Amino acid sequence: MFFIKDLSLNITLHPSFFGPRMKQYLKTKLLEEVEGSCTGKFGYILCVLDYDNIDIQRGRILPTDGSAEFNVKYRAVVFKPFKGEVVDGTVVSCSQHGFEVQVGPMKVFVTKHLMPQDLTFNAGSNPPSYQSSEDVITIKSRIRVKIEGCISQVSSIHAIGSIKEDYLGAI
Amino acid sequence: LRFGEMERDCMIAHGAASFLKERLMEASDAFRVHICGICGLMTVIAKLNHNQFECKGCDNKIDIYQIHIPYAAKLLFQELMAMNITPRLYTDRSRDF
Amino acid sequence: EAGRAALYKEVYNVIASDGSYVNYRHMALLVDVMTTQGGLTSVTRHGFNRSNTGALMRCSFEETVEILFEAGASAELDDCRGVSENVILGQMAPIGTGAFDVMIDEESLVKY
Amino acid sequence: RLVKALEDIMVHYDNTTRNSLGNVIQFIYGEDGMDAAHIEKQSLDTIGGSDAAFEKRYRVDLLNTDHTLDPSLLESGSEILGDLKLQVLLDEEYKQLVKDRKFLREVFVDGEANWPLPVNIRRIIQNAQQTFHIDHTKPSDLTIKDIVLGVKDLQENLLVLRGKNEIIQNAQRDAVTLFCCLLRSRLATRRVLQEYRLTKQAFDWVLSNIEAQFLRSVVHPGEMVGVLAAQSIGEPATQMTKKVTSGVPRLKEILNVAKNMKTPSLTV
Amino acid sequence: IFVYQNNITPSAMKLVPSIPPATIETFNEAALVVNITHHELVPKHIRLSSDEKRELLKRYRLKESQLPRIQRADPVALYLGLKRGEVVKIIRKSETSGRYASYRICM
Amino acid sequence: KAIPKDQRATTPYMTKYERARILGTRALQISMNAPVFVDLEGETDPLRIAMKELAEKKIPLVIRRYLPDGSFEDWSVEELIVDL
Amino acid sequence: VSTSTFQTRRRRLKKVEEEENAATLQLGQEFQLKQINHQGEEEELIALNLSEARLVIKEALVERRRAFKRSQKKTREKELESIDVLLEQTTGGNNKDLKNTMQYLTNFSRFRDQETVGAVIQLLKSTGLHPFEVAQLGSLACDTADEAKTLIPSLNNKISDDELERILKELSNLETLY
Amino acid sequence: GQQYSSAPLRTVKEVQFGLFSPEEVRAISVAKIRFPETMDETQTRAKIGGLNDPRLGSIDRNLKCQTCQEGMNECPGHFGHIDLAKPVFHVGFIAKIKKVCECVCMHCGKLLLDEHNELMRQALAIKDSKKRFAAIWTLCKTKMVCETDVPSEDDPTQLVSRGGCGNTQPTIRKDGLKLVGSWKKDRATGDADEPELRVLSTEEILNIFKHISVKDFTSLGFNEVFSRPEWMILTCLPVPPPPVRPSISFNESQRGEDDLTFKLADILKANISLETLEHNGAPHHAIEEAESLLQFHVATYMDNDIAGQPQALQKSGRPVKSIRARLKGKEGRIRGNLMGKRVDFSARTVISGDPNLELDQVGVPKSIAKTLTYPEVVTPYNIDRLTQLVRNGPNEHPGAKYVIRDSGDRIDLRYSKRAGDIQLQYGWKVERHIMDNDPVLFNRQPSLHKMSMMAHRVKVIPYSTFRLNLSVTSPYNADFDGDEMNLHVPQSEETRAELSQLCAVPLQIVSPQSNKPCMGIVQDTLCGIRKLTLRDTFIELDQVLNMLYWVPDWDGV
DNA sequence: CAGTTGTGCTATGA
DNA sequence: GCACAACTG
Ligand SMILES: [Mg+2]
Ligand SMILES: [Zn+2]
Ligand SMILES: [Zn+2]
Ligand SMILES: [Zn+2]
Repeated sequence: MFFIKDLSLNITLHPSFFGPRMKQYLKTKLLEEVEGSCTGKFGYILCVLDYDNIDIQRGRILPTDGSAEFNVKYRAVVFKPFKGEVVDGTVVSCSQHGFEVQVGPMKVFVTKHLMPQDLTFNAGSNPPSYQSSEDVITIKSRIRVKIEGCISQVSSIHAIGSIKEDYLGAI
Repeated sequence: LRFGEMERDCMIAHGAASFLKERLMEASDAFRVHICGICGLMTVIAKLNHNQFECKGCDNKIDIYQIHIPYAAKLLFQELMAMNITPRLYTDRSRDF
Repeated sequence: EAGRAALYKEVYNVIASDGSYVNYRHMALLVDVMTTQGGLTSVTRHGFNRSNTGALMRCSFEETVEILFEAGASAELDDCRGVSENVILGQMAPIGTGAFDVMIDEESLVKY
Repeated sequence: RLVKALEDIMVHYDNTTRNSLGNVIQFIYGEDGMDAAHIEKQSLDTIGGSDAAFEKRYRVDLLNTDHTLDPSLLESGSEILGDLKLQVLLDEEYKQLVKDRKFLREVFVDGEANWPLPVNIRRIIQNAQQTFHIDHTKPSDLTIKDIVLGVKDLQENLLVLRGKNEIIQNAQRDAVTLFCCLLRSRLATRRVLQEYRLTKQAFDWVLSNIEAQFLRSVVHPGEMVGVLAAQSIGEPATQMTKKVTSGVPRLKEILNVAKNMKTPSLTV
Repeated sequence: IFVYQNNITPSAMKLVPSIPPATIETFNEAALVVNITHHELVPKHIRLSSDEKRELLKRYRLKESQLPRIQRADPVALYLGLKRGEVVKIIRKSETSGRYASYRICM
Repeated sequence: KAIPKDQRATTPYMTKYERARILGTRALQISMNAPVFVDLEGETDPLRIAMKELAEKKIPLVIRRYLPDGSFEDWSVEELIVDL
Repeated sequence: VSTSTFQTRRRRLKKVEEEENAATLQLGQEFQLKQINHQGEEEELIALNLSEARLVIKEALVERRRAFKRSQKKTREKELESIDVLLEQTTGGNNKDLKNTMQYLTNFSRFRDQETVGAVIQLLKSTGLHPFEVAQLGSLACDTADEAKTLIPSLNNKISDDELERILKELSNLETLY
Repeated sequence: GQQYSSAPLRTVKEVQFGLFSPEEVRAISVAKIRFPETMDETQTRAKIGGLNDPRLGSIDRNLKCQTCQEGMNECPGHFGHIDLAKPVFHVGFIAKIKKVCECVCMHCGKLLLDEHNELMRQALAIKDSKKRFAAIWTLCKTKMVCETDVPSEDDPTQLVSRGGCGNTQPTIRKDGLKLVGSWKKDRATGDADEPELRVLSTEEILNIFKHISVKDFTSLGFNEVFSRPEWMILTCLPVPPPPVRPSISFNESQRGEDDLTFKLADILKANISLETLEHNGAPHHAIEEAESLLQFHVATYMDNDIAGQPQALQKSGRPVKSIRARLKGKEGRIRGNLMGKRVDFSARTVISGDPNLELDQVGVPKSIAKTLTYPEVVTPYNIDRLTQLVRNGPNEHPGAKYVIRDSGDRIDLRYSKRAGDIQLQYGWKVERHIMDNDPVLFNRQPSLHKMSMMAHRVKVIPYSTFRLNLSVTSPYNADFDGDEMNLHVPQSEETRAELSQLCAVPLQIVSPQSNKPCMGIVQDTLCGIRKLTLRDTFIELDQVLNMLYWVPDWDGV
């Protein structure tokens, strides 16, 4: 998991910017668009690596308007979750239906039913928790989750997780 | 006024590629469509506002491009589809030469 | 080759008859085009319009619908190299002004 | 039909004439690579006349006292008589002009001299004269080497094709074959000195202009010769008004590659 | 090369491709009376070698498709016993250039 | 496939079509409030500025000359001969 | 316009099959083992353990902050506040994702020092496992070969029990303190 | 104009032609297209969710599209479908369908001839998709029996068993829209003498085509992804949205449906008869009767001008306009709407020759200059001029008609309450009047050569005629006996340049047609030039001075 | 192999 | 209003 990928974006510049701070503006636009971006193809496009060596290439003049299109070849850190992947995250939200574990830029949700029977919901607690004979899972809690599946929603990826199997759960 | 075939030829003869385009597009027909990248047809349901893209039947909500063709061409294409002919429009190549 | 030579002589003569002068090259180019294919090709739908050029281009002269029907059944692929295609497509054709591409170089842009 | 048959035909950046399939139609446009707008009917001098008057107009024998160039013609004249080394150059000059003559007579069998070619050499010379106020009385300051070799050099710079390889290089040689005959015909030693009465500068200037004028005369890649040629044949057909079928019906006959034609005939 | 007076039976004519790699040519005596290659209109055709052809296509960035053609059965193609794929160089005298080189590929 | 500089074999001179496209492009750009690499010595017409830019060879553009096979030779306006 | 890759495949009309993604190491087409870099060269996948990932991002932003100042010429809780500052100087701010990532990475990283991380990287990139498996052994803290082999299920027959357990023992020793 | 769309803007690089697989037709379909009734929710105006908008495109101009929201100028229209009650041939392919049957076994779907026949393997070699199919046909059409055992490539004594099926092959003849076979049979080696005669059903030919091997049909002209033979037979009919067949809506309470909308309602009608007919008590003859009719309506909708004469006519005698007809050249999509268009920023009037104009200029009547517009971007170099032109307005000559903001929204100076109090911002466009010295395309039809369309300098003049220099008469073929000429105004700085740099009158002077100049001194000037230049002709001081002054470049000497 | 029927076009703008 | 083109006899 957590990958480095060799991507490329196609930015179109308006003639007004055909000055010297051209490469500068293009590089910035790249970060504007691509950094913090989230696709399903590659997942979360987190940090654009090697700013100094971003390959601008030559920009082709688009015919009837005056603009120029560039293929900006780059390299960056991505995070694309997978089904069956084991993650170690921190509880954020927790309800009568289950808790939502924060794993990097993405949240994994554990269903009351994807946890062992021994773990029961406790409404009568500040903050709300899940209690067992031994373990107590509330907000700040750190958990080992098995990603059961992912849902590629727009500007994010969500997932459902299990803590029911072995070596999984509270850590 | 008609910028007919004969007048088209004259521009071709002049090598006035862009004047010719402007004459056929911007000064007439010019229209914008959304085509799918898988099936080369205008099947795309561009809800450009909610920024939703879709081409159901292709399940493609990703591989979509916008194109500027004369409305007459767009028509011709829909007319060919009505005749069971697929005028698959693609934005890249696979040939060389 | 002799057929080409004779074809020119015969073409030239129709123009020369009416006491007109046409530059060699033009007539040569026509004659050449009929000739190139291997034998004598007509300037009719049975002639040029039958070659392996882009379906869209060919449909623009005489067998329009028939040409387009064949295209589908034989899964023809138009190169989009022809003038006509670009004209149909509302694209800048690779003609004179469109025979090359133009690019900004950020190297020369910084030099000036 | 003419326009539709040729629409996609244009000159490419390799000086080739191709279509939408990139199939070669003419290897070099018009067989010469020249733009039709830059051509004028010029006289290929070398072609006609007696072998005697060709000799009178061209031959320079610095070894014969009656067939040398008079010191009246160039400063070098008096010191030029008997110079064996230079005679080798003039022998080449002559041998080439004779070669040229036989070649032209193979090309144009009828002996027609007037043909449309680039660069009006007559006009260049004319301007050189009014430009430099050429004194027809005073001798030239040109060397045989100046004239002989200067024309030899100019020839190498009449660039149509460019590639560095036998194939392309030979294509270039071929393309410029006729224009050179014209150039060699007009810029021969005797003509330059006795007729034109050119000075070193005036001559260098003539050569330099021929170069630019020629280079300027070549076709532009992108030139849409398809439509051009079609309109060039079509437009005069519009203007149209033994008894062998001619005019529009024969042209119809021709284009249609008609089998059962009106006036079949043999010229035995 | 078999020079035949009037005709060759279709029985015998089917035995022409029988012995490869060796090739057999049939020529009707009547055609050969006059050498067509000697005509005002008939230019020099030159058979290019495997190496020569390879160069022509290299130098012009060609596919064999792009080359102008000569049919196998073309009078001059027959005289030179040209095979499919073989290329010829044609030298014509130009009223434009003096000398012009065309190229034809066999069909 | 991109023919390297040392191998380029197209004219070293700028075509009529090239010039027309360069002048056209720069004028369109100049008019689109783009930066001008010349002293407008009272110039106001984007074409007249584009012309001045070409005359002083301060146009930052490259002509991508395509060959029938697909390959290309890139040439700078700076380097092209404008004898036209 | 969205982002594109090195991979070129021309899937003409042939929409689907779009294969399931599981650690049966059947990752994406995009996340194949055998891949291409911007320079056309073939190059094996790059997967990172949290800390390998932490130092990469940190370093990237550090050299970026240098370039942003160049052109302008004319302890975990203590590392958390430090990064939160670096982000404010190099990131678009609106990138709440990298902010959350950096926090997560700071808090869940097993090895603080580059030297330490390099040793881990060497120790693991010798087993000849898949970049993903190698990442998980560096990311997930395991004590049994069974702990490991259950959580990184792909491992199964690929490595020996005792071999894996030796590696775990070594990773436990390299485990940077707090 | 049209709204911003995120979607990456590209150009069509390739056009991959093919045929619709019903599966696709259904998949791309936003509706099906169940009832011939156009609209009127039973007499109640609004489209029926059943034909022409059961999601589809949209009528009303008001009221957005049901699937996408966009509306009229934006919504391209969305395809529907009708599931046909029985398979039908596509008119355009009837003969290919026949030629394909004539090349394959009409029982097992195996190519009649194969790798074993020397002439067949010779034809099978043909690289060209089309010629290869043609060569195959000429060979397989003769073959009348599906062979099971063929004489081996080494020896004809010990024959080899190739593909199965021994069935005899029919002799196919087209009885217009119907393909009828004539199997010779066998009967004591004699017969026929009296053959077996039956119509080949669409469905049987369909099953035969579905059994043709990928390799077998790929040897034929066909493609396994884009054009399988079975797709020449129509099972699922795509419904083209309203933009293809619009409803010309006069007033509020009145219809006006397209021809295609009627022919579709007929296909619809014919289909429901066939559907209920077969589902219920099938009187079998009435089944082949309603079928043949649907075959007719699907045929006529595509092509109407067929061999077997009955033209499908609308009750008015008027034959119903086929989609095929819509495309057929000089007028009709290709030739009429695409190789040529009627264009905006164009003008036409009577011409008259002026000796006071310059060769490259053109006299443009004020009213024309007042209509025609150049879209000019607000730049520091022009800002002030453009403001005065805006101030001047649409009625004064040097003026303007519209101010276009960055917002893309047009300010009509003609009416706008802020037409006076308006301040231009860099980047806006002022659509100004055509002014003196603008490059314009001027042309005289026919337009046989390049020179019949040339670029000229504007000169805004009074009176209603286009004025031109007499020496530019010949290139155009103009006479002032009542000729009219057309004018085109470029809208881009790029476009103007193309005209001024490539097609200007001074450039066109020496023509490549005959390597000579195509313009010279004419008429009065020619007649008079001889007259002035005789040796006998002398001029006294007084007139010499006017004659000099008149030459605009004269050195004052 | 030859005979008849079969097919698709017929200037540009007002 | 004609000029091949292709199927059938
Ligand atoms: Mg008139
Ligand atoms: Zn699709
Ligand atoms: Zn819609
Ligand atoms: Zn069978």
